[PDB]
Amino acid sequence: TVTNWAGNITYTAKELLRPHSLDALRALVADSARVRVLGSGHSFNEIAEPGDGGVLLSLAGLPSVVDVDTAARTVRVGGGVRYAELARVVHARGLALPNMASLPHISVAGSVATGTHGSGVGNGSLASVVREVELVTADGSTVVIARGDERFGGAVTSLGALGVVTSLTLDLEPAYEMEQHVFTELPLAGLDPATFETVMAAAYSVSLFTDWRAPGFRQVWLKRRTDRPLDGFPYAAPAAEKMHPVPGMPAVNCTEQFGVPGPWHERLPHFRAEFTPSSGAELQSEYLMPREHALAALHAMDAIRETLAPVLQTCEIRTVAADAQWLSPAYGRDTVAAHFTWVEDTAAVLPVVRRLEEALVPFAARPHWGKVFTVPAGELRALYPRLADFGALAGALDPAGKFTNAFVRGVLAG
Ligand SMILES: *Cc1cc2c(cc1C)nc1c(=O)[nH]c(=O)nc-1n2C[C@H](O)[C@H](O)[C@H](O)COP(=O)(O)OP(=O)(O)OC[C@H]1O[C@@H](n2cnc3c(N)ncnc32)[C@H](O)[C@@H]1O
Ligand SMILES: OC[C@@H](O)[C@H](O)[C@@H](O)CO
Ligand SMILES: [Cl-]
Repeated sequence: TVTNWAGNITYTAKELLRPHSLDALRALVADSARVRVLGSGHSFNEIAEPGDGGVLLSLAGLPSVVDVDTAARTVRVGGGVRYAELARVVHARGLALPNMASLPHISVAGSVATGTHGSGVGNGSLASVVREVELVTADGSTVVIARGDERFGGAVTSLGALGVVTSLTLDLEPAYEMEQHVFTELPLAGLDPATFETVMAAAYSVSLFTDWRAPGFRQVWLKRRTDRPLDGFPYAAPAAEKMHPVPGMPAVNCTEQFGVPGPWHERLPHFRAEFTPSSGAELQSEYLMPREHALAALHAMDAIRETLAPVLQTCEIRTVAADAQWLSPAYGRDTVAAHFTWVEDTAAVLPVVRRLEEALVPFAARPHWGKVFTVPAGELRALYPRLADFGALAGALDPAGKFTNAFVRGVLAG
């Protein structure tokens, strides 16, 4: 029996395949009628489900390649490699990524497939650093698509619906140091658009957290580059203690605070690489909207906070720079993201998700493809200007829909 990380999704397991060579992988794909790839299982819905008849394919049995070209400042990484390993290797060569997700133990291919991002107003999504993807397509042939190709905008954030991504090449920068400064009790009252932008721009990456109980925000996390200036932060009080994003959880699990300098890859995530949970008692949703709607969205959430709070562990507010990828929730517009880590109870949570989606409809809110959402397919298709172009690319590379399951079919058709 195969489950996702949160344990709310159990897959229909005809067979799980774990090839040990590319030769074996190509033959298995060509010989199978329906395939979905399983990454690290950090999605919260049926996106990785093959359905009956279909095969679930993992890259865990392949050599986990991490090939840093220091001259070119690039790294070539296998489809199943996770960020924690990637980051350690690139750091040891004196290089770095521009951003990371909250927890590093997640597959690179699976991360970019759904629109994974961190925070920072000038920082693009995790997909934005990819310069090339290598795909094993439905007939077992390899197709390489790189920045500049007409098809590239559909090739990185692809919901795994084009084929098996066996390697990706990423752009790198020189290694840098960071400090993390946490603050408590930022009011929502009197926050204007200018002060909101000032707060979110106050360091390289900034997150707000709240429990939607007492008015305002519980915490502000500033992740600052030591090679950039830090101005006084008058808007909230400095934390007296080490904090966890989720009130009442162990702060030992989190990356170092109190402004202590350390390497990028030990400061961008919220959770220490030593923290290796094999499952989590949580559900997640996130909605990504035009940045200009930030204050209006925050006030809509505040007005229904009594509905949100009872089923909420924590809510995180972030920013993302406009993305070139057609299916990125951050496609074509500078973005504000509102993330919800819920309690595990699906029956209690879904009615609240529906209400939240009702409150965010005037703000063109796109849900994160890897998280829980109930936005109807027709509505969903309308939120993505280039969704049609992705549909044509899938039909071209996979005309029999080998890599389409119920989730992808519903999205495209559906
Ligand atoms: C669990 C979790 C999730 C998470 C997070 C922290 C935790 C503990 N922090 C996030 C953050 O800070 N920002 C963000 O935007 N998202 C964050 N998430 C979500 C997570 O990154 C995503 O849901 C991500 O897609 C999970 O990837 P993973 O690889 O674990 O998931 P999967 O269900 O098995 O696969 C997801 C999709 O990708 C396709 N896939 C995977 N590998 C391939 C390859 N090699 N080739 C083609 N497609 C691939 C799957 O088929 C599926 O569609
Ligand atoms: O996108 C997921 C979020 O970043 C969570 O990890 C919160 O930080 C805490 O639940
Ligand atoms: Cl307030």
